[PDB]
Amino acid sequence: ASNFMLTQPRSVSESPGKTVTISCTRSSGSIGSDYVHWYQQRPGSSPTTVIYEDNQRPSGVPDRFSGSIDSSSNSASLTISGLKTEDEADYYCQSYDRSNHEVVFGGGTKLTVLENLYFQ
Amino acid sequence: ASNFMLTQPRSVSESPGKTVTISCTRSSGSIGSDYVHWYQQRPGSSPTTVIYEDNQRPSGVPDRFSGSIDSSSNSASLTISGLKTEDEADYYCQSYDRSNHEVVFGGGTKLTVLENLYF
Amino acid sequence: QVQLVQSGAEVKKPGSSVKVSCKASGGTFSSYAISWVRQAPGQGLEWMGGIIPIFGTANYAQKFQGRVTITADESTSTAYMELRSLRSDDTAVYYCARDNLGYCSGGSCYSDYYYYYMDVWGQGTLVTVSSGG
Amino acid sequence: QVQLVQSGAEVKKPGSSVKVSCKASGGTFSSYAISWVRQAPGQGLEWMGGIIPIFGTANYAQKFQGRVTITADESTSTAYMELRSLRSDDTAVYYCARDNLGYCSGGSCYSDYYYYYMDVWGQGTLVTVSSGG
Amino acid sequence: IVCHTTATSPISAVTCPPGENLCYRKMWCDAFCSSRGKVVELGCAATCPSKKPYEEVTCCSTDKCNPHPKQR
Amino acid sequence: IVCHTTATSPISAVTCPPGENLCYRKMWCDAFCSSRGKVVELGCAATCPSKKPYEEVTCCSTDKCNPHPKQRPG
Repeated sequence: ASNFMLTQPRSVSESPGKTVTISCTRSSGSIGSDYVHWYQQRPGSSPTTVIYEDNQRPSGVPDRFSGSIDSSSNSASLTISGLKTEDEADYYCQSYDRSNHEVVFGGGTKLTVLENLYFQ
Repeated sequence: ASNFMLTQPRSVSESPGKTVTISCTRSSGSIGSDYVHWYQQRPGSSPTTVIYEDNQRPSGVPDRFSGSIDSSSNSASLTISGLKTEDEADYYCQSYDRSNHEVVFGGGTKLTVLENLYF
Repeated sequence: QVQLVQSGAEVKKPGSSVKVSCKASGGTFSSYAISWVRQAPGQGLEWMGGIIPIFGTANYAQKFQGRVTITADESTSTAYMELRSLRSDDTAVYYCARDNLGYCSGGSCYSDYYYYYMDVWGQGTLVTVSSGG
Repeated sequence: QVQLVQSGAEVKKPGSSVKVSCKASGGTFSSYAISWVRQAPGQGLEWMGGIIPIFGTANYAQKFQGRVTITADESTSTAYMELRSLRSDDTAVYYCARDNLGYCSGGSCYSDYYYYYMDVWGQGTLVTVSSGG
Repeated sequence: IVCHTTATSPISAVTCPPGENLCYRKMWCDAFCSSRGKVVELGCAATCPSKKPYEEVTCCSTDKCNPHPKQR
Repeated sequence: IVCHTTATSPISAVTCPPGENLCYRKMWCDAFCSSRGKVVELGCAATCPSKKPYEEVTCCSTDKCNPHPKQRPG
């Protein structure tokens, strides 16, 4: 039996100062059955926790970061308000599969902060 | 209708450097049914906690202070090793009566440090 | 490092009331309970009751129920003990004292009252009541 | 602060083994689980398994159970991953990562394995497997 | 719907947001269960919250149907 | 009697002191019960420990009769 999957968009790009959301959908089992945690990984660095237990922020993490769960879509989301260039990184959601006794990571999302003033 | 009682000796006296124990006996109900805490009150001062949850020390309290529970005698004890003159104070135990929903204090023990040597 | 600061000593005639205040530094009681504890001269500590502002409820000891009222205003982070029908046995030092274990965290709260150890104490307020009925 | 320091990068022939260390300093060791997580170049994090020294047993991911052994030496506060029969798909950065929630305290321990969020990570160890096999 | 909530100070009754037409009560033990009793979380919800092991979750759909034990 | 205990690292089996002729298991939930299951306390006792609300205690009197959930026989 395979673990459940946590599916995230691979690439998300947004302009500074805006709010961006990154989702993490659990393929089987209820998202509320297991807490979802979120890590930030800057290039060349180890991951750090940005959200734990769905919506809790470790000390030191900017309060522009928040976490939520949506039961209807079976997903967890990381929301970043007031997006800044320093938030560019990869982001991973993580949970646990009780049946197989294994950690499950989402596949990652790269967040890019756009540098263009105008759009085509 | 009455709360249980927590009985402590009224007075304890001992030379410095020695170890003293102050007991607190619960009159009805098991001592282990409710946490016991211990306060120190110096004359003219408010109480401060020296032991909570039977045997935990708050931050800043010297490790010379320890707490224990003896189920067979239905008592809680505060132990002070390496007794110092600054340990002179009144000591109170405290627990809680679930049936009456009240805090219960022991009667207090006055600790005195003896300076002359005795037989 | 919250402190509790009480009002000053008072001397009262029998039958009168006293209302002692206890102001918490920091501008909030959060989900903590505040007790009132008294100590008659040369005697032991005695719990009178307490209040949990976040529930808006107060708990009293039988010895004082019906004569004492304990209140608190979150807006001024001040708690009060009003003791009526004062008599000689009421000459005592009165202390307020915070329950170390808050009643709520993370948006949820405990079900039952249970007075835990008292970490922060006020400085005490001496109330002296003169003789007679 | 608890810190995890890993051994240096290695380059290995196919079919060989690699053993990567993770020395923990600054906290309790026996009671906390350490996981190994790998990340192949430009790919995602993958959990390989972990060890809870106080139970003396390791938990493995099914993908790696046949080839990986995870151990821990209390005497040196060091966890190890040994990965055998290396192939090109094993070229990756290998992290150790400590589970935030310890398994025993105060003389009692939890019932179940449950890998929680990982607060402290090592710096990673790149293992590159050369071609062939 | 108006539901009790433990997210406010003091704990209170709130008009639930749009689409949240249930009140819920979610309880579990923490390390103080043996003295303080269960932890109780009260609030609004769109669907009855999922429960993990050792959690109890009950929902109801009349105003203030989910009081805290001490306001009841 | 020989009992399992959670007073050691790793968890282990110990010969109980004289006069302690029972093994016990005490379990309860903490906030993490929903992920890690019950907290388990194992040891030796002279009399079966008394339980507070929300705690369970069982005692038994054959060797190793009180295993942790991850150390039950097979």
